[PDB]
Amino acid sequence: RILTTRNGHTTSTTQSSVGITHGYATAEDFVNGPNTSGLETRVVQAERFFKTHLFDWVTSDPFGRYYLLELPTDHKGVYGSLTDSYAYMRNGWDVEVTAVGNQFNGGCLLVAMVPELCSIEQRELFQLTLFPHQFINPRTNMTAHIKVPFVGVNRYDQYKVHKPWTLVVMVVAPLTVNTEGAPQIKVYANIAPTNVHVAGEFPSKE
Amino acid sequence: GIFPVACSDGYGGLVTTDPKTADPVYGKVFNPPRNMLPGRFTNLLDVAEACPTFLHFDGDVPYVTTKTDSDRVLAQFDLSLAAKHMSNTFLAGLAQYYTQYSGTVNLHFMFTGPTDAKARYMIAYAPPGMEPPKTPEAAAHCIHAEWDTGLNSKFTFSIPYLSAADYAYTASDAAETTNVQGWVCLFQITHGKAEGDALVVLASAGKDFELRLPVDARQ
Amino acid sequence: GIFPVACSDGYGGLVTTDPKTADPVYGKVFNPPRNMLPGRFTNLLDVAEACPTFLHFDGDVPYVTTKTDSDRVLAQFDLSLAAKHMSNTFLAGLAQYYTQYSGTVNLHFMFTGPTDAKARYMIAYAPPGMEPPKTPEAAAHCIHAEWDTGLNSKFTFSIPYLSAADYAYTASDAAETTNVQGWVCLFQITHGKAEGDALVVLASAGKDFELRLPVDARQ
Amino acid sequence: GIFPVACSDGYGGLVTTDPKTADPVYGKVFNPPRNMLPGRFTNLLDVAEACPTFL
Amino acid sequence: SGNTGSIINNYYMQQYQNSMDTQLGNDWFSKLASSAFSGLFGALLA
Amino acid sequence: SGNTGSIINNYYMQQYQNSMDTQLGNDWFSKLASSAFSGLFGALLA
Amino acid sequence: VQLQESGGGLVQAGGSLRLSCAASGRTFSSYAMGWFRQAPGSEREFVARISWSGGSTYYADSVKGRFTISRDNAKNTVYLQMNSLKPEDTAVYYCTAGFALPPSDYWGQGTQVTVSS
Amino acid sequence: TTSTGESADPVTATVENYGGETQVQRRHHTDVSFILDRFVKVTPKDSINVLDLMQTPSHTLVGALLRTATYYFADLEVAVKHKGDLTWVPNGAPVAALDNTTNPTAYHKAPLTRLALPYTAPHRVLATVYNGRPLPTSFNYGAIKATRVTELLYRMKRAETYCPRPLLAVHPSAARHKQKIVAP
Amino acid sequence: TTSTGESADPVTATVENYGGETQVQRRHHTDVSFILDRFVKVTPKDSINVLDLMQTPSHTLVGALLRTATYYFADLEVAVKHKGDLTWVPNGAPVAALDNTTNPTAYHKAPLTRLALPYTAPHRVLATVYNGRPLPTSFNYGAIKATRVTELLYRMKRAETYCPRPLLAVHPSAARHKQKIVAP
Repeated sequence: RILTTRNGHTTSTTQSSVGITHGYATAEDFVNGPNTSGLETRVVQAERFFKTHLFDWVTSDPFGRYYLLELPTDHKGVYGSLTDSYAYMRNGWDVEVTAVGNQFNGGCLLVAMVPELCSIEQRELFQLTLFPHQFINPRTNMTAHIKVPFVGVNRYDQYKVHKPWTLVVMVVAPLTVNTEGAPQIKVYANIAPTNVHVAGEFPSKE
Repeated sequence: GIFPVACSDGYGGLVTTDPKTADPVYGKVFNPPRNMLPGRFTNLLDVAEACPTFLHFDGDVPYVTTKTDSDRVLAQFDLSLAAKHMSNTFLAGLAQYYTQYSGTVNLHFMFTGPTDAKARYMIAYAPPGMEPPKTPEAAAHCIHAEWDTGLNSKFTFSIPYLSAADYAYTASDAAETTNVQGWVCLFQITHGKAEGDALVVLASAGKDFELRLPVDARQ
Repeated sequence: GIFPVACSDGYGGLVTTDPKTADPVYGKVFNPPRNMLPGRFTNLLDVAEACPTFLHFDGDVPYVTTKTDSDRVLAQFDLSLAAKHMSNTFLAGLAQYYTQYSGTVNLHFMFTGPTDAKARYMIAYAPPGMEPPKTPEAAAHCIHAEWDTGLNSKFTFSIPYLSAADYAYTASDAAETTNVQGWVCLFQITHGKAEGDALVVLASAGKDFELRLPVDARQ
Repeated sequence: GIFPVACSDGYGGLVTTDPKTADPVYGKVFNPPRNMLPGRFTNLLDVAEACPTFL
Repeated sequence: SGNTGSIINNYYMQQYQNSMDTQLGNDWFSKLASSAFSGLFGALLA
Repeated sequence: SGNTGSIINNYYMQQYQNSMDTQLGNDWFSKLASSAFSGLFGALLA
Repeated sequence: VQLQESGGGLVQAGGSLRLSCAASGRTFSSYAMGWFRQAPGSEREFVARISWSGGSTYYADSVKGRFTISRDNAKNTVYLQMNSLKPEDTAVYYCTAGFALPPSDYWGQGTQVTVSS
Repeated sequence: TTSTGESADPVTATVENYGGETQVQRRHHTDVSFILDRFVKVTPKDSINVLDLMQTPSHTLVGALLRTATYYFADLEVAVKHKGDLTWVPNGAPVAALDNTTNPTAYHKAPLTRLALPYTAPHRVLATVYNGRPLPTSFNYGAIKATRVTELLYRMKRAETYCPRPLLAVHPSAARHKQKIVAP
Repeated sequence: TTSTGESADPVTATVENYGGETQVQRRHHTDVSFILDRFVKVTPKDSINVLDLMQTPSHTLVGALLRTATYYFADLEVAVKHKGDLTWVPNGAPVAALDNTTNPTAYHKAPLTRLALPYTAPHRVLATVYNGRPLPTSFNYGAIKATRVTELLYRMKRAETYCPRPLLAVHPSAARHKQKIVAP
């Protein structure tokens, strides 16, 4: 089960993979709206991966351990500069999460892209599967991969005051080493924007 | 003259759910075009079929761990949408707003253990009228399925809708001592080296699951 | 019998804006023929597109005079129809009776100076989210235009409608510290011998300017 | 204007046997299929003709 | 033409509900606004 | 579409009774639930 | 971004006061600065203005020539020097920041000034 | 887009200049006949009230938008809350006529009474501003009388406007006009 | 029926596996537009009430089913019992507007007053949860004012929902949730 994902000039390869999960739609909605007067433009060079650490998943974590990551995040590449040079943006997210133990570890993780995530209740986590997701079961896959479009009450959003998507990673079953597995598993994420569009150049600082 | 008419008694009183429209006050507004936004759902069951959710077990965890002892009953609970186990699911989320349901309720099982551990499980349906089975050998006479761990980590089992009346109440009446819809029982046949390994379970509507008669129960 | 009917509750109360007609009392009158009188307008926006009006500046004059100093900012103001500068225009006259608008707002510039004086100007749009530019070099990165004096005395610049939501409020909410629609900035690049010479400015609706949801705000 | 009408006296009072229907409150329910159950009678005389009884 | 929501014909004749117009023998401003010049007056570059 | 019991046309124009939609340029979840796999993944016996 | 007035007090006619306003939270040298005054029972009226460069000013007619506005971008503050005070000038004096020809938004709490006669 | 400003010919530049694209407009809400058709309150007088559109306050939505046209035409709908019998009289009829039930008279029926009235003036089209402060007595739809009138409303029908005039907004003291907007 | 659970692809097994037969379904009662169209009570405030769908209690049938979708659209019908004259105002209009009879105003007619209101918000579709506890002031249908309002109801029309969210039931202490069911 080999899968190669290419965004821009960057790639990723996974020999143990369950496939891709397309959230809420297969393709972006209409980009050119009445609200921008057609002054929007697509930024090609901004679409590419970037890597970030999430947490360390250890046996002590019980069920319910969760990690919020809000998107977009602080980004020092081209995608970060755009947020400072343009007052209106939109984009979809192609998200990939990687937790590598060996196949003798046990427990399971649930990763999900949750739009508009504010203070989810503890009981509400049992229904968390409603959002796009994949399970990371060290018995099988080391990788979870999710693609979701841009959602919001506006056609273009201002990422300073609003973060539409929140990556959340929850522990459905606690880790077990069973003496043959990795003592702990570190969780990383490899994320790329998609279909970025911008409008409304700011002035500069000078 | 003019067209005569009869104003009838007992008609015209306002009804909160009535099927008729208000008189428009303020006209000629246009909406901002919303066409083809992502992630639309027109029916609250479709989101229940396409997005399974976790159950609830002792210790408040959505999974049950393998056990080594003479006791092979892994988990056992009523079949109802008012059960404590179902309480956190989305499926049992809609139920509280409807009185009656019919159709199949699917359960999803995913084995989380390491690649060197193997187990074999049994799910079974105990219809009402008799105490549910306490041993897999006793349950083997019911409707049941059996699966084990391997390359595929997930198993899906459809719990039939089997009842005298074509529909069944969602809520559980206080005067009901024993569940009317019977029980479902989950057993552990055996396990290779699986001690301390977790099995997460999920639940979602089936193909034929149908839910009717909306009601506001508070809750 | 006679055709029965049900008088419904919550219907029939008078509505000031309701869409229905009174019962005629007094009939058969003829109007004096008014056909093809001059100067008719059926829509209050068309008169806003075809008749630009003056803005308002310090000293209460509808023009801004060239300045010689290190300060090249000629005039700077919020983009809103509640602004003080726009307040005297006809365009901002209709706004107060509508909640929301969208589309382009055109600005007209006419250089009044003598034939021996020449200047060169820059208009620019500063979108919201960052402080507006204080220098033409800083503004040169925004959307902008640049023109100078000559045979033609007038320049016309279309300020785009650029926003997240398809419509924008006319009024300015008291809890809004910084303008939501951003600013427009007018600069003086340089001037030949133009000291003390006036530039009058005008404003009128664009092609796509649209205004909706009437409301009576007092005012 | 709007279509005028005359509310007539002596009409509209409720009648226990009246031939008209209530305004539906709560819609879109489906019955469990009952078709061809045994022993149906649509008229209370037919059961009087086909089932004599004692004096 | 104005704000009216009736999809059925008015119960009263057009002659009563309204005053009848007569003839003799957005009109101006829309015909004015439609003639607005959207072009560029000078040569375009790039 | 919703809960409405009138077999006769609404007295007021569609333009008043409701807000008029516009266009530009169960949908997702029913198209998702219709793709559910009902089959058996392995060989069947008996 | 918050402003704080100061330098208010009491005085008698012909006196003088120097009001002080400190700015916080963002660049002060990018903002125009101005003063408003609300005399009790009248609505609040405009006073004076200073551009970020300190170059350009504007004065209300009644205060024209009596008052002098000045800012210090180094000290992150702006000053209104009140001179030849007159019992009419009694009012609360609000310090205002802003972009527009009138400074408008970002108001301080204002200080009390009462000239007596 | 440069041109000669002194021409007064309308010149509308568009976003396509710097590379935008003009969008679609729906102007229904600014239509004259649409926006002016609705009720507006007028402070009545105890008994006799001459029907006049200039009595509407100038700051109201119907009052202001009316006064922006020199020459206006429309029918009239009134909504009155009164005691006794509301009697209406056509334009130019003597005041002594309001006491005759033969003239159109609406017997009291709670809560209020709505009428539809034709354009009764002799002039082909009325005017908001007249050059001759006062406006000629011939501008009116007639008068109404009742024992007492508690409320009075005007609703214009088939409105038509000519020769627009200034329309003013509120002049802010600060850089913007800040109002408290409805919020949850 | 075995498969890979990590796929998240929906897998629905059926009774035909062990020899059953799937029956026929009629889902009308769970239809979004059908189930959300009805009145739900909201505790009013004496004079000014901003029309907002989030004021409905979360446990009510209309309140709960609403909150399970991030992005919702619908018209609105209100049923109000009030004293005086009920005045309505469109979205984003100043609070000072509610005092003008020119704005839509329903004169008191017993027992109550029912209106139908369009979707007036600028945003293409509203939201139940917003990431920015508070929700932006621009989410509302406007406000209504009266001398006093005794009751207030909301009825959604043409409801449309997007991106579902958790829906929770009551968590029993015992093995079941036992309630007293209507019985003769």
